[PDB]
Amino acid sequence: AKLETVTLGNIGKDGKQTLVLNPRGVNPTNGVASLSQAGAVPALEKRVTVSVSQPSRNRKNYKVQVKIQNPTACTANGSCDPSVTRQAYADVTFSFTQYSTDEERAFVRTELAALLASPLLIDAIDQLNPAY
Amino acid sequence: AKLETVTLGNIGKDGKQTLVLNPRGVNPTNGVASLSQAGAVPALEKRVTVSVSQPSRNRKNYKVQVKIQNPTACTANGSCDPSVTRQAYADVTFSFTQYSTDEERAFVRTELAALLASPLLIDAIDQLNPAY
Amino acid sequence: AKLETVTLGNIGKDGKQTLVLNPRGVNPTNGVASLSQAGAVPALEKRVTVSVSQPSRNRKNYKVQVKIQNPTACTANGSCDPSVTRQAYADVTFSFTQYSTDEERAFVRTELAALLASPLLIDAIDQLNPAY
Amino acid sequence: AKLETVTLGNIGKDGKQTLVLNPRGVNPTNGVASLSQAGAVPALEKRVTVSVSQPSRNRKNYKVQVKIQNPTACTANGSCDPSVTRQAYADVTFSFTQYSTDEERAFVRTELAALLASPLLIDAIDQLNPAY
Amino acid sequence: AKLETVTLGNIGKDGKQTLVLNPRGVNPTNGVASLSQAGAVPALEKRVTVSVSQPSRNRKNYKVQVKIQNPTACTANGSCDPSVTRQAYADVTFSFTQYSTDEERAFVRTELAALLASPLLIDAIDQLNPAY
Amino acid sequence: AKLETVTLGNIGKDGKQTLVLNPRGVNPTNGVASLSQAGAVPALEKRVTVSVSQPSRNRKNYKVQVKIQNPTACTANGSCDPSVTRQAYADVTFSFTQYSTDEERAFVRTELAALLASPLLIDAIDQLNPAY
Amino acid sequence: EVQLVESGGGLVKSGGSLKLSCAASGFTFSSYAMSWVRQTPEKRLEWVATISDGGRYIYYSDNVEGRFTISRDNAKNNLYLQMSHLKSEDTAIYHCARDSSGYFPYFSYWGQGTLVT
Amino acid sequence: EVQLVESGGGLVKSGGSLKLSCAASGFTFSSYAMSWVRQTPEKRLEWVATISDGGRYIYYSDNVEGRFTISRDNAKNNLYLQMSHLKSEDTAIYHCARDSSGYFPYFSYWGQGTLVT
Repeated sequence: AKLETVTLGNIGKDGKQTLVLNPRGVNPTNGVASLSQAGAVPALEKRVTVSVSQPSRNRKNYKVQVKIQNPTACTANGSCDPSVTRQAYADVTFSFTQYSTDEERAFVRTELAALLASPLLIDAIDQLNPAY
Repeated sequence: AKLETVTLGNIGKDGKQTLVLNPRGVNPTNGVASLSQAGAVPALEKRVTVSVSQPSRNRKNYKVQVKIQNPTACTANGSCDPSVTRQAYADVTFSFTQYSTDEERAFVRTELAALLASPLLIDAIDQLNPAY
Repeated sequence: AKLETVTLGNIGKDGKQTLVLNPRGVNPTNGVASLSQAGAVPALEKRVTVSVSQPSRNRKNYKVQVKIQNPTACTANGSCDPSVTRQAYADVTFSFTQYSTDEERAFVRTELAALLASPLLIDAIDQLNPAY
Repeated sequence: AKLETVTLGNIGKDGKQTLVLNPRGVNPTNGVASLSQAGAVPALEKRVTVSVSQPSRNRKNYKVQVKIQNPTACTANGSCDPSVTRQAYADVTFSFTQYSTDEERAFVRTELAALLASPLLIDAIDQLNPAY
Repeated sequence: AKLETVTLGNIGKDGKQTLVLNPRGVNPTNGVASLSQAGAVPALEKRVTVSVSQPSRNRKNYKVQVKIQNPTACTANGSCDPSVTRQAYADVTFSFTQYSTDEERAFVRTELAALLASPLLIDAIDQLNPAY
Repeated sequence: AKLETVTLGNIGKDGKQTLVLNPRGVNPTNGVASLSQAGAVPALEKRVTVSVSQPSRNRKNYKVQVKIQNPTACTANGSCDPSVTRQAYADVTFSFTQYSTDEERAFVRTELAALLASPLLIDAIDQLNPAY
Repeated sequence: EVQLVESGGGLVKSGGSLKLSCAASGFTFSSYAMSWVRQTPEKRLEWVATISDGGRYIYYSDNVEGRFTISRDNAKNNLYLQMSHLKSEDTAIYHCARDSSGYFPYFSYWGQGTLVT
Repeated sequence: EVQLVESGGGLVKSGGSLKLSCAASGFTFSSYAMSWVRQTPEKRLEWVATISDGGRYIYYSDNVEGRFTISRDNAKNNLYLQMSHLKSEDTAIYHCARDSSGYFPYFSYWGQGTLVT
């Protein structure tokens, strides 16, 4: 829809943290719409982007793409600026055809959103245990 | 962990459907561990795979990858076998470094799992509306 | 204004039908608002677009432009998904200069809405007879 | 049909104004019917043209095309007779194929008459605001 | 004269059918004036055209030409559109000189119109019997 | 923030005038918000635009940019409607880097609001005298 | 030519019911609005009802609204008027008119009419 | 969505002291001005105080000015109101309002409020 401020609640490992994302405009060349967290020093912010292919008449495949990246700050000695030690990425990409229906798309979204709360994938990501 | 039967509950558009996945063994060459739904005619089954990079001493980047694909059947006239009209894909890929901690990984997982229940992305996927 | 849902009433020749239209978001490439029919697969639904232009160094006046299309589905034998047979188009374009008032622009909109129900333009459009 | 006076009522932003259009014959050179107002000076008239073109060996589609021209007039300093300062045009083109039935052609006519009286289109034309 | 709606009455084999033809404009390049029947799906309509050479000062031969073509529809299986199996043509062409009078032209017209009701030609066309 | 009416008070050389700015949507093509006055004719409005641009792969800096356009109107001899004779522009561009904190950005905003009300700058803008 | 050949009529007592019609040949019937116009034996003309292009917008008069209905058939080119309760005042000729291009009609063409009692 | 969840309240005798708060989630709290608006049990609305963006410009009413203070915390998103001397007339609900973009506010969004005596 139109971008608004998104408050994600009960997120985190223990499930008692928030993430308030403000909108940051649409990139006019590729259509990628950005969200970002209100944190100072904008080199280090929680950033979420979303990208949907435009509805055309002769389009064969619709494709949704979500990206998340979270930096961690490091106040190194001898510098007045914090730096970025490392990132933490996430790349979700959907793919549908032009004859797909609403319930076939909503089933894939609620399945992926329920696998990430399942104990297979809270153990394959948080503890880095491969399933065997 | 060890693969077991995963029962995903309250999945779907209305949120009152299930998806029972049984394990289907580890691919020995690349390590990808499969799950599949108990549905007859195994050409058309709900299939979920998970892939985690192995813990080595000199590994710089850990990478989790989840794939979902759901076919739709079509009993075409003149054939005794249903065929696959189309698929519905999903491709989740994480990426971490070797100095990342457990709460930095668990924050990205519960953020992506809470964006997919947010009204930004139940409208960017189910109705195919680009955010603007 | 705001891209809301649009319920068009007393539509059709007999005037008893409805056509409900959900918004599909603007396009950052062109600034064209889009709408589509409530409940249909993509590329088999009725589309309505609208786009407003400002003056520039090229054109010295405003330009509003509505453009509707609506296909016809033919479920052929031996195929599960319908094909389109033909489209039907209607693209209005208005042109108002920068000193035009509010009641001059509303006079054009309401004259055209009242003219499409006249026996000159009934018989020209749905019967394809010219005016003699 | 046949050219007679098309007296249009309930016109305007308030909805109390009327307009009568007196016929001015058909141009044989291009098949364009003509209606006009009852002014004496020909440059101060509000005129409407309408023409439907048969499919030739190049275009293959029927094409109804309606135009609307509304000038406004005001006299300046040191001038006696009123001149013409602005032009508020309108230009609707329909397009159908050879196999379209008449209910498909009457749906597009009554859809366009219902979009022009909807709060999404009376804000983009009266107020000149893109749908955002 | 000016084109109007032509109602042909007591036409047919039994002589109790009608044919209502509406005008369809003059072709501006060659001057051929069309008539057509109000039937839906305009690929299949009864069509009549008439063509008269223009009165010039230095024209030696005046030439009237009338054409009739009638298609027959066929709802073929596997298609949503009727098609045209076959046509039924008629090609009447007169030819006069610039010194011919009104009664010499009106005699040929009423002779041809009375041969087509004579039993020689209701048997040479309806039953396809050659005269011998 | 979110576009709503920005009613500005204590404006003018005396300080008793107010101005209300009604929002006119965001342009998706370049990300420029728009406020305008409540006139009917679009060329007689006092409008304000504002846009902040993310650092791309060329510019590397954030850039807030605010524009202000105030036309004045008067009618001439032999003319009825008022035209536009003068344009009093304003153009403020901010520029910050990736590592600037928000107190550095709020110092520049409140410094510029305090310079514009100082007797060195109300003499160079109201009276057009260089600081000598 | 525009022609409107009516039918129906006759001697019907009060409280009955009727149905009129209108032939409507010579023009595209499904483009124009239609009307019933009555004429009393006291020689004054009165209006009964209008029906729009597709039969959507219908306007009745005051002495008609409770008990009459008007309808049309755009494929058979007919224009009907169902009657009921016949309260002893409607003994007119019931002309069938063709409405003008416009917002309220001014009755360009007419017809012979059918005597009712 | 703009949400203002208040706290505090209770039964306090005259001459005491209080502190209210306001949760203020759903928007950038440190951009907008804020307000306290009271509603008597006689069902009339009255104004208490406004505080600006950074907490610099503060406007009180006449029956508030001698004994109340207003403050805000732009890092914890709270909006306080310290009370004193409680002169038996302020028994209101004390809504927490969000000020409009402007020079004096017109109270676009609101909140539930906390009963005080």
